Amino acid sequence: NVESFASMLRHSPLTQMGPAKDKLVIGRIFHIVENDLYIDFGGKFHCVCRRPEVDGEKYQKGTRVRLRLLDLELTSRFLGATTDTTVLEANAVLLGIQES
Amino acid sequence: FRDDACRKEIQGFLDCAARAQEARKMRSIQETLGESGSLLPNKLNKLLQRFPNKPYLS
Repeated sequence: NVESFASMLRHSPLTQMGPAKDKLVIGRIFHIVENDLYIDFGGKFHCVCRRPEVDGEKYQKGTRVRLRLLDLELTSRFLGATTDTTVLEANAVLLGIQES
Repeated sequence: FRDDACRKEIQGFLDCAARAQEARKMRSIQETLGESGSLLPNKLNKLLQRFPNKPYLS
């Protein structure tokens, strides 16, 4: 009675989440380069949001924030290309700190 | 063509030349060093070479 892979994918949050467009997710800051913040939110790629001016200090490594996802992977095809061009990152908006 | 009755006019033409001279000097260095709006070709071509267009298969 070993669980299959098709059952994992059906009951996964991402799968049930549906389209990421304007979805509120919870991220975790894992790397900070100056103001820029690199945030994982259970997806394939991270998002790079800039430090909020109002309360910059609170955003350290580990801080869990709220995001509004737009894309899960920024891709586009341009004039003459045979494949899509990917920047290897997600697009999302930082909505502050997850105040548990 | 007497410079004793047109003194006021000459100052306008002189003071202006001084102001224009400084502006030309400030503009040349500042635009390249200063980062405002669009990037420069040299800095934008370092970004387009990291994501080159691929019209071939690999």
